[PDB]
Amino acid sequence: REEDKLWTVKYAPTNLQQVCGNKGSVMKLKNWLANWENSKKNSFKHAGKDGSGVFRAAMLYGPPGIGKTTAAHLVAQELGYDILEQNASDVRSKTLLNAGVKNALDNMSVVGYFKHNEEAQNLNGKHFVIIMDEVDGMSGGDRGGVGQLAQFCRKTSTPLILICNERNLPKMRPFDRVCLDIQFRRPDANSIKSRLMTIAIREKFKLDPNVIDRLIQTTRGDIRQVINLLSTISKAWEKNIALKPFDIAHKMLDGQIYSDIGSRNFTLNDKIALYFDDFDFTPLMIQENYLSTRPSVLKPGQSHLEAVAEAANCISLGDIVEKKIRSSEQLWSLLPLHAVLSSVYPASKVAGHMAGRINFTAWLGQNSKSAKYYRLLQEIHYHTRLGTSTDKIGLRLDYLPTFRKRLLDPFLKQGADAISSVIEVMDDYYLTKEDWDSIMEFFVGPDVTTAIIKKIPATVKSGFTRKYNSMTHPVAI
Amino acid sequence: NLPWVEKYRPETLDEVYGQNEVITTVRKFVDEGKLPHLLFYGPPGTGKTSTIVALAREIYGKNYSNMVLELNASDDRGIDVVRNQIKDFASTRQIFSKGFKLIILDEADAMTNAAQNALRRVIERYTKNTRFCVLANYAHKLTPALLSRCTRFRFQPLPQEAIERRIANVLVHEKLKLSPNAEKALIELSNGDMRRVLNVLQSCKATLDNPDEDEISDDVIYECCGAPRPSDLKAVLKSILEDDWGTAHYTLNKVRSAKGLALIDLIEGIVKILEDYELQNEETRVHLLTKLADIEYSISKGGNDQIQGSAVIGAIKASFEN
Amino acid sequence: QLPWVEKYRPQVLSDIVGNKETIDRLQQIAKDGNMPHMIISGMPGIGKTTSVHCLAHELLGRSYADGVLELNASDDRGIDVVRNQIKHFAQKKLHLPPGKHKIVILDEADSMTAGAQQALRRTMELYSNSTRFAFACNQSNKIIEPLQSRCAILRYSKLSDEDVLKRLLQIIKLEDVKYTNDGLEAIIFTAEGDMRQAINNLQSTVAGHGLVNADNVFKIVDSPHPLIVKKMLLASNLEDSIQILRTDLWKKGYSSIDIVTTSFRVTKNLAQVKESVRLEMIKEIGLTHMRILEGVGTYLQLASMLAKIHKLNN
Amino acid sequence: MLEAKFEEASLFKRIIDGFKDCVQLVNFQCKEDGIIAQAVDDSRVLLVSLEIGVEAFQEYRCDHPVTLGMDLTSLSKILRCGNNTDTLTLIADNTPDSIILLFEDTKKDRIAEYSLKLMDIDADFLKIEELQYDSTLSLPSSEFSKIVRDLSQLSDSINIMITKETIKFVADGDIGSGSVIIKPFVDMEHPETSIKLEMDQPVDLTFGAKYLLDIIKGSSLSDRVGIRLSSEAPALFQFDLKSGFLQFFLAPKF
Amino acid sequence: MLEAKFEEASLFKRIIDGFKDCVQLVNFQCKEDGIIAQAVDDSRVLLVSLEIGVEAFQEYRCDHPVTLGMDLTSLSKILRCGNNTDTLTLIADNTPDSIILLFEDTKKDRIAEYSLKLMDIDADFLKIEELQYDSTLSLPSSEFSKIVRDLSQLSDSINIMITKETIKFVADGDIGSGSVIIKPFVDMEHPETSIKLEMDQPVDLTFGAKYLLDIIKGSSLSDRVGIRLSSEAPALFQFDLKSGFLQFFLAPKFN
Ligand SMILES: Nc1ncnc2c1ncn2[C@@H]1O[C@H](COP(=O)(O)OP(=O)(O)OP(O)(O)=S)[C@@H](O)[C@H]1O
Ligand SMILES: Nc1ncnc2c1ncn2[C@@H]1O[C@H](COP(=O)(O)OP(=O)(O)OP(O)(O)=S)[C@@H](O)[C@H]1O
Ligand SMILES: Nc1ncnc2c1ncn2[C@@H]1O[C@H](COP(=O)(O)OP(=O)(O)OP(O)(O)=S)[C@@H](O)[C@H]1O
Ligand SMILES: [Mg+2]
Ligand SMILES: [Mg+2]
Ligand SMILES: [Mg+2]
Repeated sequence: REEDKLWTVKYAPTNLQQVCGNKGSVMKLKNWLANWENSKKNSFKHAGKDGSGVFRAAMLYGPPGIGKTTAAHLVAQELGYDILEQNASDVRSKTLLNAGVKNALDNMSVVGYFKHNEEAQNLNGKHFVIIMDEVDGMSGGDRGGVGQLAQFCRKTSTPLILICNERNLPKMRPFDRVCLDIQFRRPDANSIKSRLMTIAIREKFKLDPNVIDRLIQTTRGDIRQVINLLSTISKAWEKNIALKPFDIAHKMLDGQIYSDIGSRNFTLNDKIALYFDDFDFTPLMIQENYLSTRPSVLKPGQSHLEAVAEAANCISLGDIVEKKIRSSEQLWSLLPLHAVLSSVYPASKVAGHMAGRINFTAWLGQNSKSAKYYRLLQEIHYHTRLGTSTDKIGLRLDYLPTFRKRLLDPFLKQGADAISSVIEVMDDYYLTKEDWDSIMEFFVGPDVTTAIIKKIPATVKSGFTRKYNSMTHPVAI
Repeated sequence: NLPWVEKYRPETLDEVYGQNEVITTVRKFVDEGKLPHLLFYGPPGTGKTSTIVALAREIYGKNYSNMVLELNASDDRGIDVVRNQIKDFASTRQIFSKGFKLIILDEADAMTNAAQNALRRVIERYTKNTRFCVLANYAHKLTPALLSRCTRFRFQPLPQEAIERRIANVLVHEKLKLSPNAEKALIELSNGDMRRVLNVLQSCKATLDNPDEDEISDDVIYECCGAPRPSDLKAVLKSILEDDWGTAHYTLNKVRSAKGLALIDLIEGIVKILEDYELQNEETRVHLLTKLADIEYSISKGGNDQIQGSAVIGAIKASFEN
Repeated sequence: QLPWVEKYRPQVLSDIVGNKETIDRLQQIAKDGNMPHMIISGMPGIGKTTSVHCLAHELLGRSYADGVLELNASDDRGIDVVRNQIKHFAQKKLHLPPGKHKIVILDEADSMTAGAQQALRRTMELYSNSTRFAFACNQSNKIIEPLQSRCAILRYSKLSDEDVLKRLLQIIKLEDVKYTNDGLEAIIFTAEGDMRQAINNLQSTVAGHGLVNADNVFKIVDSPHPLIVKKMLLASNLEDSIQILRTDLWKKGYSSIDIVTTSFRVTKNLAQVKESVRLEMIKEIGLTHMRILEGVGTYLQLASMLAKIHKLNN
Repeated sequence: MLEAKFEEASLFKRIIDGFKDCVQLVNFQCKEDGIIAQAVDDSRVLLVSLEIGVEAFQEYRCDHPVTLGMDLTSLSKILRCGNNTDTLTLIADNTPDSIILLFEDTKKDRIAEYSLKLMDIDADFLKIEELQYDSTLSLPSSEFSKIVRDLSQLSDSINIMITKETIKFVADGDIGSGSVIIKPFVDMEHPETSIKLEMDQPVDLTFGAKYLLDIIKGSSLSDRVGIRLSSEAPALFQFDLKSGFLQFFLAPKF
Repeated sequence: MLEAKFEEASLFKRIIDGFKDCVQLVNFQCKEDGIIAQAVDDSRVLLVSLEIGVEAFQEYRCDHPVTLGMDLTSLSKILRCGNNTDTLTLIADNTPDSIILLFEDTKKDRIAEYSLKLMDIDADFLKIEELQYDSTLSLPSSEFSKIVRDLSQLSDSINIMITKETIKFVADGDIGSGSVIIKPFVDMEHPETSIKLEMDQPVDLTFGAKYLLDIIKGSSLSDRVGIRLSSEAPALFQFDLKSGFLQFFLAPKFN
């Protein structure tokens, strides 16, 4: 019907110009799917202008709810292909994969044939696009699924598109080089904001831009979560169901609450209940914005800095308590204590007036970035272990400063003829281009490389790519 | 040949000791016939299992082997157990009998949160046709819902009268001679645990049964049980309090090495002795208790034992200077 | 015999007391019909399962027996189940009013393994036209990220004291039992937000001692009396506190965990002392609690806790 | 002391294959009037009982009653090795610690001698309490087997009900529902295809599907099974025998 | 609404058992003419069409056209219940949320009524138009199933060649190869053993082994299966029925 559908399904994209964010990856996937036929004609050996001609299959990965499935379905439908979809809700064991999909690997569609075959629209209507979605979600009930799908990544005859959430997971190791792996990222705030404004204009109801920015900060970029939360719909809504952590942070940091007249009106039990209001976001919010308030509860002879120091000490104690709690859930009884140490005591110590605005916690984004970079470093070590004899931690600590002087330092001065030397160097360690970018990504400090990598001309980078796509020395087993 | 734990197990209600407060209400429940879901919790070696088995035997007599399901700990603890065995035992009826069936779980506190939720759902489902009686050692490791669904019963440790009556009873049916101080030491060590008493009595029996008539002195009981002697404890405390560092260190090392004692019971006995001293200043007690608790918590994680022993000596000598 | 918690369980959505904005949201949902997939998180015994049950009832009217699939912890929820049965139920044909939908209520969703939760993703995404999932979990952290992204999160706050007091007043009025105000205060103190536990303790008190009075409540709950704990914590001489802990609490066989929890819950309500001293005493009590939970529940730890509390109060 | 000769070999074969799955260990008590046995499943819902007198045998001789506790799995394994033309004989002597089975054909001297080990677990509780039942009926075992293994796929709880001259089996699950109605009738052409029924008061009660599937496995004994249903009492499923019977006591559900 | 009465209880059983291995969910379009039902494979390679005209029904009303979405596993579990001597009866009420299957015995009052919950399937009904197939032959289904079971044990691809009035099946596997040659001939003594052939252009096609093994299971409905092969169109296998037909559309492989 019209009003019975969800907001995520009714407002889902229809073309490729509505998918917000990650335009580069979508364009790369579309170009690869379009030129797949020419690459098949040449036996998958001549990488044409993008190094994406030798890859049989593609792999989509990234955070949850970015548009992976939508983008894949839309780029498959736009070129006139026929979609054969398999997901986690189907038994993708080794025997069942051999039975069902292996037979339909190279065959032609019957629905695609009987659908439209008389008008000269496109010759790829009968061909298959096999979309293996949720490949990371294969449980223990699918034996040999990863290996059989990695084998399917080769010796195939139709565009195979794999979708996962954590590519650098060691379980996904058999997909090392046999598939083109493009990466989806958390879309910029502007695109999500524009999509929200469009949806709100269509639904005929206005919001404050501050509320939109706060929602985008809360959901951490999951567009699906944003739409599903907006569907719940104004001050009462944001103040009681949606943005509750911000209200908790604002109420627990008030100076008038911990005064004697105020404490007798708002006793400790109300503050602990305020913590229990949301026992998953209050400690992080408090740790985020406890040292940005002008106090009014300082003792007669206590400066700001030592009060903040005591608050941080109690914060560390509460973090230890939280680790002890989450180590064993059956210790639920320790939740009240974690209320006082993590949330109530520092706020009490440094309560007062908010200097500026209350910001959402930044620990989640930094933790996700740290996990991603840890997995990237482990993947780099998996390749370079045979020639360094160093630990996965000492590598980043010692080797990479020299690798910068070896890999990119020639490019800034020698120009574009030193490509052979740097390829020779990076081939003594079984290093690839994605590994090169991952290496350059890590350089924090005065040696930041994100500004210089874009400064160099694009012709040099394209020449490097096309020259590297020719020669390869990746075998050591 | 059978262990005294099983041989001297109460077969009826009247053969349990020191639990009158719960026995009267259990008798009221059984003669009224309104037996609800029970939670028997308390320190180990008290009589929970014996009490519930005796109650089941009294209620069902010979058919006890038919309507009583005695389950135990993990035993390949999957959700399949609570989902199939208990569920079919509660849902299916009984043959050639009248009344409600009984399921008794031993040490049901080792269940995870999911298992406890499953069990409380099963209890809520068939609460009209069967009654659950669960045993536990600590009433805090259980979900509050499962605790509320039933009625609790705390089995307080056995006082002197009950354990002495049981010593008399075990002396009736056995040819044994026991010294007046031996029983005093036995009760001081038992802490109110009948199981450990029956464990140590037969061990000392088999130890000194040369003519079947020797007198069980306190030294052999202390050796079989591995508990510190008050004389050695007081001697170590006096040596730490009065003598110098070398002498006190040597005495502590020789006492804890020539007997086979761990620092835990050393600290326990030492603080138990220090509890009743006539201290002048209170900061002494404050520092003593705090530092010895810190030493205990550090010993709990297994450090270098000589360092913690020297720290015990230092704390004792530094707290008793005011 | 019949548990009062089951007999007086709310059946209409308006009878539920406590959270007001979320109950109003659920009322508007049941009045409109367009219900989305929803996770319901919160502390135990605050009305989560009852909420979704009355919601499904008011939504489907005379169709609850045909278009509602409930799976609690006592049922098999593996990979085979979520693949076969849930999918076959989502695809079932059913002629419902233009606003209503089918309902799959999964209780204790945090107990479902990750492998089983992975399979529900496309099942709940593709059939959003005739199936809406409702999860009821205690911890919203054991639910995988995709599920948390799909369905809206609804947190239930812990119950305050006036709401539980009003519910107990309604219960005792409809039950015609004698009571005293300090007994109700003891019930509120012991319940700490658990409406189910509050009703259970009230029924137990009424059935055991007849008159709801603080002494009978503290006798039947089998917990350290808050008065004696307050006297132990607020004593002047440390020797007095140690003697009280020795002869009154430790001798009667109370568990150290119970002693520490009662001290925590009494120090929280000690409105005579200041706020900073209360917070620091709670900090020391929590340190002792964490020490005990690590395997050492020795009397020495409680003695050291009392010593630290006395040194702080001095 | 104990000598029992069978007229054929497949008789004991089907006798043991009747209740192989419901119970593992069983105690045969042999007395001058024949062999009796009773056992219960581990779930304590279904009780199997078997009685066989001195008429189906050929030569039976015993002085005093004796008990032999054995595992049905091993006895079935050793019994499977016998043909259909042999004459199985069981012999036991004083202090019985091993039962001795002998197959032998009169035209072919094939001495098949086998010894087994005996168990010792014994819990008897023999009781027959209600001689009057609210509803009784007798029907061919083939039709009842077809019905029970036809309605077993739809659910796990089969609801039987005896109304006025209308036997009704109901099943309700997730894939649909099933209702089988059968009415009594006496056939003069063949007595083994008749439906006999006697109803004192209407009855209706449920049963587990797996327990019925286990009970029905003893359909190779006879060609007509008798069902006796009565509320607040265990239902009786009896397969007759030339010199005895095998009957299952089942408990209803809620 | 509708009320259909089959002559025998085994007809619908064999019908459902013919294609219960390649299709899981199916739509049944009940019109005044009879029952028509098409379903695509899970891999979207083997389409199944089934037509049962009014002549196969003893009684059939079907006041207005309707659609019944149902599974094949539960239907096969239910249809297995009835014995041989029963009169299967399909019933569906107005706005049907389920379907009733009655089994009535002719000489006794033993009535067995079952219910089945209908599934919801999107009607992606695609139309089939008569194409002039190059090769149009027919052979007894027994020998065809024999050749399929013979060749499928060697490789995973069966190649069919029609050229110069000769049928040629071949398979190239890892353990070896296999080939079978068939010449058309007529037998006046037994018309049920006669390979027809109407050749227009030499055709060469390649199909999977699993799909052929699934198709040959329908050899219990009829005895002579017809085959229509084209150079660029999906092959058509046809089993005729006393009042209808069962058609398998199978798509060839690539070069
Ligand atoms: N770029 C986007 N613009 C607008 N809506 C989007 C966008 N990406 C996702 N959505 C919404 O999210 C819904 C489903 O997103 P999906 O792309 O299917 O999620 P996903 O990328 O597959 O991540 P998983 O599979 O759940 S881990 C769509 O129906 C849209 O409503
Ligand atoms: N009250 C008692 N009266 C007499 N004997 C007792 C008593 N309590 C324990 N015993 C003895 O100790 C043995 C063990 O008793 P149990 O009831 O099994 O212990 P429990 O108190 O139930 O707790 P457990 O078994 O350690 S989990 C019994 O077999 C008796 O021999
Ligand atoms: N707000 C409320 N108003 C009235 N009664 C309530 C309320 N909340 C809980 N109750 C009572 O508590 C009983 C149990 O509540 P449930 O919702 O079943 O507990 P829960 O929310 O599911 O938490 P669990 O199951 O322990 S994790 C209900 O049957 C009611 O009698
Ligand atoms: Mg997806
Ligand atoms: Mg015990
Ligand atoms: Mg619940």
